[PDB]
Amino acid sequence: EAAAPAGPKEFTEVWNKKAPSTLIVPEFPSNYTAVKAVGEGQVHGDAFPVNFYTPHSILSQAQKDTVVLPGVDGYFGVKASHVPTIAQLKPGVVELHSGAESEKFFVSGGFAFVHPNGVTDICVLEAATLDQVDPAAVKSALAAASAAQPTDEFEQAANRAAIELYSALESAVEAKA
Amino acid sequence: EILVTGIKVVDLLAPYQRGGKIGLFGGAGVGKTVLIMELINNVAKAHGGFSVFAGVGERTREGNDLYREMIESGVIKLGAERGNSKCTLVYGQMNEPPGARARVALTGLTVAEYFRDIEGQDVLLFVDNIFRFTQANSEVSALLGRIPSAVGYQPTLATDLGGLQERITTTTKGSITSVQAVYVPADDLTDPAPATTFAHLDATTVLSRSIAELGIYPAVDPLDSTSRMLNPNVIGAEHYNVARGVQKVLQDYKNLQDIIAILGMDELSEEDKLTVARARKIQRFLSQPFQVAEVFTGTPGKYVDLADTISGFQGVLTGKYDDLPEMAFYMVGDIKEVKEKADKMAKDIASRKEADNKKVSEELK
Amino acid sequence: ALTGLTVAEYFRDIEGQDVLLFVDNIFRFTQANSEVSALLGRIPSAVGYQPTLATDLGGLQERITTTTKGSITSVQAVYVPADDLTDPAPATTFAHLDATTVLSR
Amino acid sequence: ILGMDELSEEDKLTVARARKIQRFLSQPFQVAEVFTGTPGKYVDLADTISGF
Amino acid sequence: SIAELGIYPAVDPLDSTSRMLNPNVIGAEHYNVARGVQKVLQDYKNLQDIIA
Amino acid sequence: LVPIGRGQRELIIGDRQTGKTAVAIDAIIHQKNCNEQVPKAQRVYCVYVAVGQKRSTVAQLVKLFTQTGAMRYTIMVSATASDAAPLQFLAPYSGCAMAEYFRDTGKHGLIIYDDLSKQSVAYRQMSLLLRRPPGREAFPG
Amino acid sequence: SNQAVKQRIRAIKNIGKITKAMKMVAASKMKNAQIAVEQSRGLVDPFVRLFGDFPAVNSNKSVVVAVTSDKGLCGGLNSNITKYTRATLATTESEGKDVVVVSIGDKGRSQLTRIESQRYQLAIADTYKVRVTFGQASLIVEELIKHNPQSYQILFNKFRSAISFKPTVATILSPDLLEKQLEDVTGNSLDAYDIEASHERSDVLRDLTEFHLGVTLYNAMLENNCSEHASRMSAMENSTKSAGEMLGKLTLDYNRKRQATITTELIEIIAGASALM
Amino acid sequence: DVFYLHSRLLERAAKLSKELGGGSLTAFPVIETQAGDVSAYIATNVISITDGQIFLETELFYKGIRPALNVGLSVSRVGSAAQFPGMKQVAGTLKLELAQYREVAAFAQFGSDLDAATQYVLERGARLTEMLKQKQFAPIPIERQTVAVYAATKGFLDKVRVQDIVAAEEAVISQVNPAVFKILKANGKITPALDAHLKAELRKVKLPGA
Amino acid sequence: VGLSVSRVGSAAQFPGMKQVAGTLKLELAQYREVAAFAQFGSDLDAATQYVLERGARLTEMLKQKQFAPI
Amino acid sequence: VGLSVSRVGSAAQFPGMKQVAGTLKLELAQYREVAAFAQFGSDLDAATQYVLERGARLTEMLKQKQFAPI
Ligand SMILES: Nc1ncnc2c1ncn2[C@@H]1O[C@H](COP(=O)(O)OP(=O)(O)OP(=O)(O)O)[C@@H](O)[C@H]1O
Ligand SMILES: Nc1ncnc2c1ncn2[C@@H]1O[C@H](COP(=O)(O)OP(=O)(O)O)[C@@H](O)[C@H]1O
Ligand SMILES: [Mg+2]
Ligand SMILES: [Mg+2]
Repeated sequence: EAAAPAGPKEFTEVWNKKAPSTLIVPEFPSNYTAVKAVGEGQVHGDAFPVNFYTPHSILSQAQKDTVVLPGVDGYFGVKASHVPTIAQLKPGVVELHSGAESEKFFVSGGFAFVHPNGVTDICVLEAATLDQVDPAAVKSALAAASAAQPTDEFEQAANRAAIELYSALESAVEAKA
Repeated sequence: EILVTGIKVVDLLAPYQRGGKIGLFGGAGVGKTVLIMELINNVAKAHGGFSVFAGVGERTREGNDLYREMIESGVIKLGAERGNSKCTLVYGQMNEPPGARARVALTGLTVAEYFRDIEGQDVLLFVDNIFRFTQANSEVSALLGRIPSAVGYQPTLATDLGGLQERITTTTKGSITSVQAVYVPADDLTDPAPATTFAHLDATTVLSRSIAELGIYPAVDPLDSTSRMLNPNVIGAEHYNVARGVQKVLQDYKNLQDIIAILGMDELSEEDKLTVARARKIQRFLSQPFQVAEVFTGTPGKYVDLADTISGFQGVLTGKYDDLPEMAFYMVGDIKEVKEKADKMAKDIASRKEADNKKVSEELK
Repeated sequence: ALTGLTVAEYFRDIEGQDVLLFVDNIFRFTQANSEVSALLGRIPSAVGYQPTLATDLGGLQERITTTTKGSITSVQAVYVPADDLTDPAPATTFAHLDATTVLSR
Repeated sequence: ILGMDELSEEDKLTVARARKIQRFLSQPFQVAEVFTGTPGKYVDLADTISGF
Repeated sequence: SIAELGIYPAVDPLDSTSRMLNPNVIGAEHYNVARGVQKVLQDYKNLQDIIA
Repeated sequence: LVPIGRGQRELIIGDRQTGKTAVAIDAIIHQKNCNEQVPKAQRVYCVYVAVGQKRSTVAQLVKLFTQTGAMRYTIMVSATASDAAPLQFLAPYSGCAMAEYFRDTGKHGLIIYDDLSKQSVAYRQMSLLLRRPPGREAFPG
Repeated sequence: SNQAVKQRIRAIKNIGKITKAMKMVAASKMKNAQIAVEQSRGLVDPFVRLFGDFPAVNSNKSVVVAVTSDKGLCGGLNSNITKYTRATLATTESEGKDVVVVSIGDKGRSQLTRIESQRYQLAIADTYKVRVTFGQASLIVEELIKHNPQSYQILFNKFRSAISFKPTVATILSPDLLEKQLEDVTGNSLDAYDIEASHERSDVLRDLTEFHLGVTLYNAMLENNCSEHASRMSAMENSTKSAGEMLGKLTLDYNRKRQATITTELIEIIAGASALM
Repeated sequence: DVFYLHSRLLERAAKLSKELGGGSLTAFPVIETQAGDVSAYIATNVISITDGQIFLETELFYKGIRPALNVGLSVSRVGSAAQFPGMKQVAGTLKLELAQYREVAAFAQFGSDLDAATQYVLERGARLTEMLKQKQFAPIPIERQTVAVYAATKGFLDKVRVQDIVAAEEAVISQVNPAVFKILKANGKITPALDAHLKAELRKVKLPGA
Repeated sequence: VGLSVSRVGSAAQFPGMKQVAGTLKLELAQYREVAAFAQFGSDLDAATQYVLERGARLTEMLKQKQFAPI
Repeated sequence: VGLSVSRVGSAAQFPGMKQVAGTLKLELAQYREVAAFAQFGSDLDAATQYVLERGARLTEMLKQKQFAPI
């Protein structure tokens, strides 16, 4: 049931009647969004558009053919037309593929959507590629993390996040192929 | 006793005394002949006594204009009905040699002094440019063999002007309500001939060149015009308090004038942007269309009563008209006519989109 | 400057040529005539120049013209006092100038 | 304050014209070839109007 | 201007001068603290315009 | 803020229509209000010298002083604008000689030379017409 | 006299120098803080591609944020946002609901505590003091989910160009309160997505709308900072041309008073010498 | 007596009565100002003698607007009664449209921003400005001036771009048939019979550009 | 107030006014000290906004009518 | 430096100074046009901060004590 249809078209009339007529109607982030979810397209075969995102940088916006993402239930590959999903991610390696060649960014968390028009959206807070990490620091940081376990369970939640991320990173650096 | 002229900036901020000397200070093209013709139009009709016009060193075109506009007004009657005329013209205009312009104000004063002393009447003495008296004495004193004083004037400036101006008085047996125009020589109020005649006036109405460059007519400076009638013991506290409030708002806007220039209005305080908007309103509300200016503007004249101005200027001060635009106040008579102009500005922004006027089948009409 | 105008006026009126005349600092001409009229006891006009400033300049600048036999063209270096173009000596000199060549640093 | 890269192509075409216009206002004088070697040019008015 | 700030004696520290203000006369230790006070006062006099 | 003293000369300086005469008038009216209260020798006797003003203003001022009862202690010297320039020049000295009687006889005087900027113009008129060489703003030396 | 207009000319001349310096300081600050704005523009659109854009919802408790600037030479920006803030705040208030108004930047607290002081619970300043980062926006968003509203209206200036700064409103719905319900049509529009997370969808949507609030708040203050520098770059340009027109008028007035002074002093000297000669 | 020097000279430019032949004398004194300063001594002298003024601005003159008439500061209130009728009909809305055009001066998008609803008065006041430009030594008859400003201010040149209104108004004068100029000069006003044929003539001309 | 001086200062005024007027003379100097810093609205630490009303109340205290000395 | 002229100029200076001072007056002029930015906290693009520190050490280079010519 959708008898109360909020939206950019349906904010405009209540604004034009209530707000003063000197002002132009305020913009919306939907006006700056060119591609959407429900309206189909964007696949045209074996390609599908991958938008890999961080708050500080836009890591990829090209089209790919498979991406493997570290979900909470383990890794999973997204082919050209996956089922629509909202997959929470755990610390692991996001791997893009455009064909024979691949780029592997290690991520810290985040989510990953793929939409009913086949466009996928990987939304993480910090993604550093495996060249940028040195393995001598993650071993000592996990040693300092898996040692001190305070009884204040906020800090043990932070410790669990630490040992999860550092352990998946350590397994992510001997996993060269 | 007050003399209501029907001009908003004159009634509110510097009201005219009914038997006192009145000066209109102006700077060559700011409007002190149009203001004095409007004072003749508004005052000399409702006055029951006699009028004298001393034209001292002004245009002869204006002398013929005043003569013809007084004949068609019936104020001057020619021939057999001459006894019913109410006005005496004395003309020493700017084509005359300087000995004539330096003594024609004394002729106009003598005609007014007869009606004051002998006839016991109330007289109006309009002098167009009492400055040209001073200037004509300055022209003839260069050849009288005197050492000149400051800017180039005669050493006897103040005693000449004082011996002329001390004769224009309300005595115990008659009153002369004299309105004099004073010309400031290079828009200079510190020139010795305006600065000397500031002292002999009860009400000075100083007209400004920059106010006229804004388009606000009459171009009366509200913070340079003064009166001895602006006093609560003569006009009452309700008029005095709204006059001093309007002057306070206009000065508090003048103190912001360079910050608004070099920074813009974007950064001012919201208790001062209110002050700037209210003062931009009450300095358009001092603008007024004249009955004598309707021939070269086309907008008809507006006589505003005094109580209308006091109530209309209380309303902009308290905030009862903060929603009306600034230009709704420009060149209207009353605060009522602001309201019929504010909404007429909002029809005409909506009447753009109503019709597509085409004219058919008139080639056979 | 009148001596220079005479030597140019020979080449104009007799030789029938197109003569240049370089009056280096027409302002110093004006300033010298201001000094001369101050020494003759005359009352200065506006800011301190001679009363005859316009006519002393026009005595020079009106003999520089094209006649039926030749012409005198004149490139006059102009000094502007106190960076003020409304100073009456450059305001008077600019009334006679038919062009302007500004050399910039 | 911004840079020539953000300029329009017609707001770089006026720059590319004006630089060679102000270079084309220069001229070697005949009175300087005594001590600067480059010979001096006398340009006619007809050459100047067409060349600009 | 100094007296409108209520500072008395209203001596302009910059516009005052003496022949004794010389490092050979009153000593270099006195001279350098005098020149340093005048240096910081002239710097503040130049900074007041951007402060306002 | 600017307290006067009993033998002090305090200048009332300002532009036109700012209230200089008003400050002087409140001084004279307040001296009437305090003269009816002090024992006979702290009483201040006022003198108003009205140089160059118009005769109507002096009439208004005499009306005000006599309706407030301040004219009992006030002398008014009035060399108005129509008077000859030596009378306007000399009226501060006439008023000071009138008010010096109270200073010389153990009483206390107070004098207002209203428009002392007009005594100098009357003196300049006299000195330029006596052909004395002018100076700054053609004032005498 | 003729010394006051000289030092006034000096004052206006140095003010013109100051504002011409501040103009290109803001130009440099806009040129470097523009790439960060375009980089942060990417992450806001997967959520509006997923959750959509629902400004005209009916909520009962709503937090409205006006993203303003800190320094006050922006030239018509923070006043524009406090206009649009109440213009959309009166548009969506007709239900007898609760509203918390928050400002980012203390020039918002100087402008919002006089226009809605009944509803103003939070003032957040010093945000641009070094740079804006995502953890900073995350802490601000956690202070916003300290209250438990049903919606979040975010008011900021989108850096459209160096001259145009479109003021936008961005809306974030609370998960269990309106997010599942404003997607209901013929079932639900979110049921096409297969949730691959740990716990149930009432926590996935909680994490997603907290993330979405933080992301749009990061992009809000980042876009608003770039438009604040770009509008200061134009306001200081107007200030230099105003203090140049004022200098060009006041120099002419000084030259007139200079010539008048030389003439009147010389006329005084001649008048004093002709009385003796 | 440098005031009297000019006053006794300009007062001789009179319109005599009908007893004195009815002759007249019009004067155009010319006063050169320094840096646009009209508060000079002689300039304020002659302003307070002559009836109107024709202020010519250096800013407009070095912006190509020639004749560079400052339309706000220039007045002539004595010859306003003695105007050509028809020109008086259209000149009212001409200077009112230019009057509200002067309210869009230096802040179209120069000053702070743009509202862009007054683009109509902006691109109308520009066409009224370049309508009034005119070259040297070619004075226009009054019946061809009032037709040109009728075509300007009734909206008959509203579609033309700003760059060729100089060509548009001379095309209006050359293409509209020269009977209407004789009707307008002989009748001396835009009669109700004449605005119809004028508006019928003004739609059937080819204005350049666009 | 800043430009009007008096040579005698104290010793020639009311002693009771001398107790209560030095704290007015210096406080109006503090009030004038902040008037060139009231065009922006930063309102530093409730000092440059507190005397901005305290001195404004003192200057309103010093106003009075005409022909009515106290 | 900007208002001090010598119309003889470089034709009558030290030829060893003439090839060093021609840089000096040029970068002093560059420092004089960028003179407001010295009082700023926001550093600019380091083609102006370079000339700012350079011109500052150059003005401190030309200082000289009295009665000790070089
Ligand atoms: N304390 C006051 N409160 C209100 N109004 C005042 C006060 N003092 C003076 N005025 C008004 O100010 C006007 C000018 O006052 P006053 O005549 O004393 O000034 P002035 O400088 O002597 O003027 P002038 O130079 O014309 O003689 C008077 O009309 C008076 O009513
Ligand atoms: N009240 C007014 N309304 C409209 N225009 C005015 C008004 N007053 C003056 N003007 C304009 O200013 C000019 C000044 O005319 P006038 O009064 O003769 O000047 P002066 O002050 O030199 O006598 C008039 O031509 C008129 O166009
Ligand atoms: Mg007149
Ligand atoms: Mg007085």
